[PDB]
Amino acid sequence: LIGKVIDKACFWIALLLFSIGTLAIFLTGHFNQVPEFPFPGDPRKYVP
Amino acid sequence: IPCLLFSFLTGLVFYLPTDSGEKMTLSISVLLSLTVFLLVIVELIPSTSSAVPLIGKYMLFTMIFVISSIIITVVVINTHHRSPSTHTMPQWVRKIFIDTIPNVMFFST
Amino acid sequence: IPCLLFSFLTGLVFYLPTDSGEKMTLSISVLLSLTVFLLVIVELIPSTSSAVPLIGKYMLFTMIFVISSIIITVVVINTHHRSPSTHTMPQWVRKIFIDTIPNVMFFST
Amino acid sequence: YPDKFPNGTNYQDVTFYLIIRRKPLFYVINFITPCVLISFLASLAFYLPAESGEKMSTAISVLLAQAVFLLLTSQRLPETALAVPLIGKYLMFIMSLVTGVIVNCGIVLNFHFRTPSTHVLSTRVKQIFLEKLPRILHMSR
Amino acid sequence: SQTYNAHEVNLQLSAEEGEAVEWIHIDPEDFTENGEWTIRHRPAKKNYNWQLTKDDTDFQEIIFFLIIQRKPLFYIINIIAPCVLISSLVVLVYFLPAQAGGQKCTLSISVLLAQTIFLFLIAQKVPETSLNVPLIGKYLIFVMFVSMLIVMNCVIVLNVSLRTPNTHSLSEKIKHLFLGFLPKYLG
Amino acid sequence: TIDRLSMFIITPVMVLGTIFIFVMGNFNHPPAKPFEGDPFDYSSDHPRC
Amino acid sequence: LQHALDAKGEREVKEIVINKDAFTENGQWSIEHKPSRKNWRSDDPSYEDVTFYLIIQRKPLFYIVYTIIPCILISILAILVFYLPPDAGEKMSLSISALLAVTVFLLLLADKVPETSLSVPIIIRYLMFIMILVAFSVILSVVVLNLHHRSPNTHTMPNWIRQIFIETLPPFLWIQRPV
Amino acid sequence: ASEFDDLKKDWQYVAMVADRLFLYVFFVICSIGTFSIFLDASHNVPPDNPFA
Ligand SMILES: *[C@@H]1O[C@H](CO)[C@@H](O[C@@H]2O[C@H](CO)[C@@H](O[C@@H]3O[C@H](CO[C@H]4O[C@H](CO[C@H]5O[C@H](CO)[C@@H](O)[C@H](O)[C@@H]5O)[C@@H](O)[C@H](O)[C@@H]4O)[C@@H](O)[C@H](O)[C@H]3NC(C)=O)[C@H](O)[C@H]2NC(C)=O)[C@H](O)[C@H]1NC(C)=O
Ligand SMILES: *[C@@H]1O[C@H](CO)[C@@H](O[C@@H]2O[C@H](CO)[C@@H](O[C@@H]3O[C@H](CO)[C@@H](O)[C@H](O)[C@@H]3O)[C@H](O)[C@H]2NC(C)=O)[C@H](O)[C@H]1NC(C)=O
Ligand SMILES: *[C@@H]1O[C@H](CO)[C@@H](O[C@@H]2O[C@H](CO)[C@@H](O[C@@H]3O[C@H](CO)[C@@H](O)[C@H](O)[C@@H]3O)[C@H](O)[C@H]2NC(C)=O)[C@H](O)[C@H]1NC(C)=O
Ligand SMILES: *[C@@H]1O[C@H](CO)[C@@H](O)[C@H](O)[C@H]1NC(C)=O
Repeated sequence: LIGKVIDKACFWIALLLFSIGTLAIFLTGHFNQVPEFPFPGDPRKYVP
Repeated sequence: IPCLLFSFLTGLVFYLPTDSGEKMTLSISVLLSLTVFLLVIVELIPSTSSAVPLIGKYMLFTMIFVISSIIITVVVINTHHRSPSTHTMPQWVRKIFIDTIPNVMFFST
Repeated sequence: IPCLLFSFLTGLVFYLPTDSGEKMTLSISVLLSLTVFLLVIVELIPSTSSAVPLIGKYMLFTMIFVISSIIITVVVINTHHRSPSTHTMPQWVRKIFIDTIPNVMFFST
Repeated sequence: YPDKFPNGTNYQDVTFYLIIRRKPLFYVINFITPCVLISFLASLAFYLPAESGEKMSTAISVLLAQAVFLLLTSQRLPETALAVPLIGKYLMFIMSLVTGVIVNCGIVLNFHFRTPSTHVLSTRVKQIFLEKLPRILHMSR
Repeated sequence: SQTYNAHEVNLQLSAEEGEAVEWIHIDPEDFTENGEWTIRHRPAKKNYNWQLTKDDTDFQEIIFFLIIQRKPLFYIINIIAPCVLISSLVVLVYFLPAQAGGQKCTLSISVLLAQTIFLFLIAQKVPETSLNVPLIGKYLIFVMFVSMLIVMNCVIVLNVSLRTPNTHSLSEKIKHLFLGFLPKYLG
Repeated sequence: TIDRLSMFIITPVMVLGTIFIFVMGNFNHPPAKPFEGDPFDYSSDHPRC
Repeated sequence: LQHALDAKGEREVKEIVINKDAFTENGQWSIEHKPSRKNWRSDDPSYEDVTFYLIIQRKPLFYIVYTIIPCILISILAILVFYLPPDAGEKMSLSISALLAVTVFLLLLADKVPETSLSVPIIIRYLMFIMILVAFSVILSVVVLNLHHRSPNTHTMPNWIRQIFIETLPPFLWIQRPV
Repeated sequence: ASEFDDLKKDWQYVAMVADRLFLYVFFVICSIGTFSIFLDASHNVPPDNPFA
């Protein structure tokens, strides 16, 4: 019974750890988007 | 053909009794074989991102099939080694999985 | 980093009790992972014979570390399933491993 | 070349020879030592008690490691057929001895799990495997 | 120019109808997209290296830029999704029995082995520079460290669950620490 | 008993076969003379004429 | 176009010429025939070529040592798995590890087999044969374990199973249990 | 308990008999298939007339 209480608690810690790590890493990837302007400080778009 | 074979084996785990301690061995080794065959797929198939091929949809169906089998196998093992002292079996599980199903099935012993 | 990980795992096996039947599973699976990592080492490291690199000295230290753990695990398992019907505990073993180290051991319970 | 004639262009040539020996160290470090030390373990499989459930797992995993070394070796030599490389000869010899260890462990298991309800203990098999062999092999009591 | 300097030739961009063409021209009708890369921006400008004079040939230069985004679909299907789904299996070890036959170590160490095969698969694809660590390799290191922590947790729970009075003494401090209020505060 | 016997039979064959196979390869040296039927050494340190 | 004449020219040479002073044997290929014949085209009166042919036999020692011996050893294991007792618990381990090994051999051969779709090479047919055999060994081992772990609380023995496996088969298979 | 034991042993005996049967069947099938493939491969030689 002592080991079953440890597992339930350690379950609830491991689930959070894995989920949060996965989501943080891959949402950083998802949010890495191209800038809006070709040259940052320039207000031109350089398109025909 | 290897993917077909792996899916057919992926279903077999549910005929293996829990008394033997080998359900996880079977499931996870099927997954290991599929992971090693993924190196062969990645070597033979063209690597493009224009669209998902049909062969790739099939490989990912097989993957999700194996992983779902593993999860439900862990739930079966947990339901099998359930201590009577604590868990007092409820009436709805007792009625469903003891009175109706055993009788509805016929091709069985 | 993978070699560091495998060395730490190679050390973990000695806290696993023999009552469970998984010491050899654990040890040999660590060895299998290291052998499959050898494929990455051979793909990445330069295959020259001018000298042994430092990274290669480390890979080979890890290999002999794992293999020594496996051998000593087999000797521990053999010492555990030892039948009194055939083997009588000698006086030196009963003196050193029952009346000396237990007491010397501080970090314990 | 005296079989040819001095009025052709196949009668003369100047040849330069390089006799070079390979320095074996990369292979000695990354192939031979690992394979030999992993292979020895399949014989340690004969010391594990039968009441452990890992006799077969040990030898079969050693055979999987050997199959990975076989995959690694298959990629370094040409596919010529004048001889079998010393490394391939060792590989086939060691993989066939590990297969023999697996079969022998399966036979030890088969004999270990026999019961009065399925098999008979012959007086012959009790003559060979219970008094004479143990004394010859010098086994505990 | 490989031969002439700014005192000899004057490099400029083209001007159609009075307005300069400060971009790479791409035929909208006939252009076939790459397969892995999408073109976001295509500007062009005349640059000068001010460390040099107008007597050098490398003082003036026309630059065309191509800012391209990647299509991460082959990687999501063949690597990302299989590896995430396979690494999510290490949380199923907490519902397996802590006795001979549960196979808690089997499952966790086999997931580690699968991650070790995904290391070779990624090893064959990542750039070989050394200025930053890629996101895929960072995630692999993360999951392999989480798998190692869960292997150690499985080993410790098996050690605790298989203890006997002949080996260890169970103390009231422990029982009161794990069987008084924690199960209440937990499950 | 069958297991002790299988040990005392398999282990020697494995060790001796490994030693033999690799010592045989360790003793494979070039013939020390470039051409079999020729005493000359074709060395820069000892020209013939 | 005609054929070339021999050294002392009187007669034509209708084969590829090989000079022993300068010829390196391949090591993987034996030259069985090497003829030479002029070819025409009935639809094209202006066509004429001189073709040289090389009938060559392959020497398969490399593929024998790297594919066939491992597969024979795997098939030995796949037959061994039925000699194991169910009480050991190493049965699924044996079967499914054999499957993993055949997958490794498939990987080994993935880079050496022609990528044409007019036929399947005999070596790939042999590998698929061995793979399906190992799969069926796995299936029947699962069936055997299922039968072995049955009990009266869960199953009642029918009559056809009892007849076939307690009266008809044992006398043939020489496995009659003690009375 | 003795009665339950006997009825479980009948099931175990059925399993052992099915196992021996499968053993023989698999040996025969493996041998036959391997030999037929190897003979098919051994009888593939080029002819004597190059027909050219
Ligand atoms: C993709 O990569 C490209 C690079 O390959 C990025 O392009 C860069 O973008 C930056 C930001 O848009 C540019 O910075 C801007 O540069 C211009 C020009 O700077 C040059 O001239 C300066 C002035 O020269 C005078 O003064 C000097 C010192 O007194 C004298 O020595 C000289 O004779 C003149 O009298 C000089 O100081 C400077 O070092 C350069 O030579 C500036 O006017 C802007 O203020 C800069 N900032 C901004 C916000 O525009 C950068 O020039 C540009 N490089 C190239 C090669 O075009 C591009 O942005 C990237 N796109 C992305 C990441 O999306
Ligand atoms: C390295 O290779 C060269 C050839 O590329 C070897 O030299 C040649 O070796 C052959 C075989 O030993 C010699 O042929 C022999 O000639 C004698 C005399 O006619 C004959 O009696 C033998 O039966 C045989 O045919 C050949 O003469 C010799 N020389 C040349 C120029 O080809 C050389 O030996 C090799 N070296 C090593 C260390 O292996
Ligand atoms: C190797 O390949 C070559 C070319 O594909 C084969 O040569 C061709 O063989 C066919 C069949 O023998 C010839 O057709 C026959 O030609 C004779 C000519 O007199 C005619 O009488 C027959 O009725 C028939 O048409 C063909 O001419 C010949 N040549 C070419 C260029 O196609 C060759 O046979 C192959 N060898 C082997 C061993 O398969
Ligand atoms: C070369 O010499 C041979 C031998 O004397 C002779 O038969 C042949 O005709 C000569 N070739 C030429 C082109 O003179």
